[PDB]
Amino acid sequence: AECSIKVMCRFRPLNEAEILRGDKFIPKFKGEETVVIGQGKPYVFDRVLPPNTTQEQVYNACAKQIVKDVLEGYNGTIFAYGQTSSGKTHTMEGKLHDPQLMGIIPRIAHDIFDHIYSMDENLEFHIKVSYFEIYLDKIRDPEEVMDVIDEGKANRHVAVTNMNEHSSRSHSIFLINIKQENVETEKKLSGKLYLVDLAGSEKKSLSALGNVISALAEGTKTHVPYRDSKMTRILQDSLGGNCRTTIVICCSPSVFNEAETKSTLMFGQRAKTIKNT
Amino acid sequence: REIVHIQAGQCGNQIGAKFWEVISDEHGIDPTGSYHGDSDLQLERINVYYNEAAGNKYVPRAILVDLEPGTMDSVRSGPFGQIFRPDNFVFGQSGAGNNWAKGHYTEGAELVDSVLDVVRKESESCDCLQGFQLTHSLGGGTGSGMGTLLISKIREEYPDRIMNTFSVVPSPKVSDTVVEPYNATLSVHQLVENTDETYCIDNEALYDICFRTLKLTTPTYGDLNHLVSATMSGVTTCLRFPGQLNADLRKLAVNMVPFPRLHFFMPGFAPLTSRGSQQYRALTVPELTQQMFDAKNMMAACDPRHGRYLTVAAVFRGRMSMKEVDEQMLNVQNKNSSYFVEWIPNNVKTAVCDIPPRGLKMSATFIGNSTAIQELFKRISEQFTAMFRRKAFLHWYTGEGMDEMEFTEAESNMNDLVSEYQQYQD
Amino acid sequence: RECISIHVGQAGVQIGNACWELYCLEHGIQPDGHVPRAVFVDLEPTVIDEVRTGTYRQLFHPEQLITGKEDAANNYARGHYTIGKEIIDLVLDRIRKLADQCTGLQGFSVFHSFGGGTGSGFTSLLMERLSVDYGKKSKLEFSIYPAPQVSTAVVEPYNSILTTHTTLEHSDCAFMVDNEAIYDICRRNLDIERPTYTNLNRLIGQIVSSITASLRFDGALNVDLTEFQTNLVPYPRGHFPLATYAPVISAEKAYHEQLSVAEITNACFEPANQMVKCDPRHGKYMACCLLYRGDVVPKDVNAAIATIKTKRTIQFVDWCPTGFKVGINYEPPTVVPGGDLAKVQRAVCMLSNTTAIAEAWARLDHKFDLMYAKRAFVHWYVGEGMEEGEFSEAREDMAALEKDYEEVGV
Ligand SMILES: Nc1nc2c(ncn2[C@@H]2O[C@H](COP(=O)(O)CP(=O)(O)OP(=O)(O)O)[C@@H](O)[C@H]2O)c(=O)[nH]1
Ligand SMILES: Nc1nc2c(ncn2[C@@H]2O[C@H](COP(=O)(O)OP(=O)(O)OP(=O)(O)O)[C@@H](O)[C@H]2O)c(=O)[nH]1
Ligand SMILES: [Mg+2]
Ligand SMILES: [Mg+2]
Repeated sequence: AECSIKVMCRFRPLNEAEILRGDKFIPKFKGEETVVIGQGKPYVFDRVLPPNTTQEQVYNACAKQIVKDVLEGYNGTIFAYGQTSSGKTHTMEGKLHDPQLMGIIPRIAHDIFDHIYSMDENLEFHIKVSYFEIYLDKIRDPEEVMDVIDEGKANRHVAVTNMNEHSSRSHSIFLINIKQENVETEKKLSGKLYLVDLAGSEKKSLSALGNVISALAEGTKTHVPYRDSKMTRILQDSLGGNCRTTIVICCSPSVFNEAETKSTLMFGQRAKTIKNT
Repeated sequence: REIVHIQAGQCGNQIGAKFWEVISDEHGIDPTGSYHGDSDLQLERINVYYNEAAGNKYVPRAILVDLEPGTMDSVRSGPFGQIFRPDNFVFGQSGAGNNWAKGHYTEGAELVDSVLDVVRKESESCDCLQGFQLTHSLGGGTGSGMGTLLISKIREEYPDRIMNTFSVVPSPKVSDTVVEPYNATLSVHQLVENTDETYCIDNEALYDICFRTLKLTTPTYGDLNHLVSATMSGVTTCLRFPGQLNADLRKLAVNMVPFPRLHFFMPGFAPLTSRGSQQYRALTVPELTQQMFDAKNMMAACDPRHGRYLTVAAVFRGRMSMKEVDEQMLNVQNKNSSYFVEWIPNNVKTAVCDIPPRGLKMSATFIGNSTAIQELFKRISEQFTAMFRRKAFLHWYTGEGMDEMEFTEAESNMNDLVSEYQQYQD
Repeated sequence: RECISIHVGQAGVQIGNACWELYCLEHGIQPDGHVPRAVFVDLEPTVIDEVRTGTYRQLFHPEQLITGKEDAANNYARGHYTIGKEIIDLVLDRIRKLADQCTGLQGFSVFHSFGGGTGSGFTSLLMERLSVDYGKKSKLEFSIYPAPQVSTAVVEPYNSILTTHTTLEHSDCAFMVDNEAIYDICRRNLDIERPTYTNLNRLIGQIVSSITASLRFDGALNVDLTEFQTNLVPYPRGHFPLATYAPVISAEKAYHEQLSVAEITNACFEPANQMVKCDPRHGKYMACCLLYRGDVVPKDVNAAIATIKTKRTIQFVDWCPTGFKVGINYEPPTVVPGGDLAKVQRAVCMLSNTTAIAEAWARLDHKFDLMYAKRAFVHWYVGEGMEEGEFSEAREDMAALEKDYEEVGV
């Protein structure tokens, strides 16, 4: 079909300190797709979600259609890229009180099944999940799904970057493998649904992080067991070289971070086209 | 400064005898004697390989791991064999079966603790430890197994000190063993994930380089070994000497490994002329680079001319002009821009010691990282599958407490290792 | 009045032993006479030991000879931070103990070799700790910058983009001599395909002697260290001038030695004699600090320079008029009793920000990139003492040295 990688942009609200230290909401939204940072270049995305858009809202905007294609027999990825404490875990799984990539994980679980339940007796559905964490370091392995997500979250590393709640230390990846088979006709269908929550994008753990990004920039081994097989790898279909992919770059409105935010707004912008190989 | 060699298996062991045969003379250490050193410089840095106890007895700080007594009992019953403190001998009188699960899981695993014991007695010798030198062959029951274990343990005990590995990867044309790819694929696996500098020397690549680059008609093993040991001396020990521009393991690694795989090199010695006649002395320098950089003369099996280079390290050791050295390297980098990967104005880490190989005027060890070594692990990896598919001599492994998933593991791993290396050839 | 000098790094020490030799040689003070007025720093004992074993053995106080038996490491970080740190205090102590004993001094001297471990790193913080302890003086550092194509260390640039950025704000005026563009000097202006690193050192070891040594030494037109940075940097970027020497004639081959000023000064702007690539056309754009030494008549200069100011093909300076700081010393230059340096009775160690390097700088910068191209030889410094920072951030450094030497002219 030759479809491009969609990219939505979610800005979180000014946190304690920023709104304490004063700080001002630096971004300016125009139309439902462009954001501007001062007198600079107006970045246009498939969608831009200001702090205010609700999590349910953030869903319909990103994840919703992905869930529809994975069931039509397509593969779908969704990953939140961003500078720690910009909103990734908040949008990918998190609590309720902000914009899009809202509760991507839980919201997807319901949608997926609500769709299956409504289909005829034949065509049995076979969904099996995989919940895995942190590729840079040592990789560590509807209700039924939520019980697992709960189990998985528990085990995941906890990180912190800016007046946020539990701050990641790994690239947690949650895979949903939806299989389908029409019992009558016998014609099957399947599709993998990667829901990745990327680690901080910010610039000895920082030399380690620059070494990891550099190595991944030039491509990494193709192993399947050990070291090779990790970060910048899981949310791979969430950035480039991919399927029906959708990336949600998270950004801090505070000027205190103006820079990184500009670095992020650039990733999404570039990824937009995603000239996969 | 300090260093702790590891003689895994018979081969790795047999070679130990040659690596130490040499090195010692390159440090004036007689059997049990002390430092007879023709000079005074072959002593200020010895520590790297010995320990102070008596005052005339500087004992090599290596480990001798093997599940076949007879072997170490041939190395310990011959020439320099009586210099290693017995504590060094971590034997495994078990059946050193030619399986990649005997000298690593069943027989060697026992003798290990009695080795680590010493590898610690030597490490905690004195001053500051740098790393350990490891000699062995990836084509035998202990060695690729027991020696590959010795490191997996070493690298857990001091993930700080370095680990150079001198492996005698299974020569192509003819294999001096049968399961070879089994014992090999299994050891390379362990290597790509513990040691951080490996110098792979082929056996038949040696014969050639030893029967045509040394009109030598009867190249006994002792020889091959001897030639190899000649290179591993230029590498380590050497750089632990002064120099206008000296480097050290770290320098060779931080300047040779662009991507974490670990990557394997291919060592090449400089003056490699037949005895009498040839003693042409054409060693001004262009003659050494002439040498080192030709196809033949690469202890590896593959030929550089068959694939770019990522890094190169001419570790010279003999008084020369930082100009005629730094210069030559260049033309070399331009006459062959073709194969030398995108960074021309570079890819040639020049190193320069001062004192040369005892009896020679000028030499230069070559450590090449030519993505070319892809075409070797390929080889190995092939041989595996072609025989794994039928589980050929697999019962000798499993029957020794192994796993059908263990072999799978290694191949893949080492097989992926081939993949990656190509990621740069392009 | 008087100065001190701090020879840092094996090289800065070899050059030191040299510049220090020429000295007594033209002051009638044999092996054992008075007392020097400098210090020697290195994290590799064996080299300072050469000053403790070889010639000029007892002309020093084992107190002005600092060593760190430990490890040198051809990496700035390890030298500046980690290791080099431990010694600094002690180092300083002498340049505070030797700085006291005197009578109203004028400045420090740093003899260092840009692309080394003990030379780049260490000094970085030595000059660093000086700019604060004696901001009220001259800090003329005599450097031997990276040979344009004939570098040695694999990392060199990492170590030199880092010694420039850290020293820049402390004083620059760091002469910078690169054999690569100079070494050719040893093959084009001295003839020898046998140049040991011990030579390129004798050379910078010369150009540097012209900076501190003799300058901090009385003369007909003294030039303090401060003087440099003032008359030499148009802008805060720790601007990097280039070092050049004039009578680089061979003490064996040719012999026209008696080459009156009018000649030795013209021999500075020809690009094939500037210890930094070599190809900036005639001379080509700058502030230049023409330090002369030996028998020189101020008119000879205030004429030889006039002739130049009107060669145009040497296209100079911008907004400010006149960029020629004429520094005249008395005592002629010296030469290793028997190295390969001619031994004239007058020389010109001219060092500017533009000139041929100028090009030299760029031709040496480009080099760097090629290798760094993806961190390059970074793994050689990290394990020694350095990050992707120091490299990339010392590259950006010189970048504004390519713009600087461009703006102040053209
Ligand atoms: N260049 C050399 N290769 C050798 C030598 N001895 C053996 N080998 C090679 O090494 C492999 C066989 O190995 P070994 O003698 O080292 C086996 P090892 O004694 O480590 O273990 P065991 O299975 O317990 O006997 C094979 O490729 C032989 O062909 C040697 O002296 N020199
Ligand atoms: N003109 C000239 N240049 C030289 C000579 N020796 C070395 N060089 C230059 O200096 C560079 C070599 O520097 P190294 O000796 O590797 O490094 P260093 O400056 O000593 O500093 P370290 O890295 O701390 O050793 C080469 O690029 C040469 O261009 C010489 O005898 N004459
Ligand atoms: Mg054996
Ligand atoms: Mg040096």
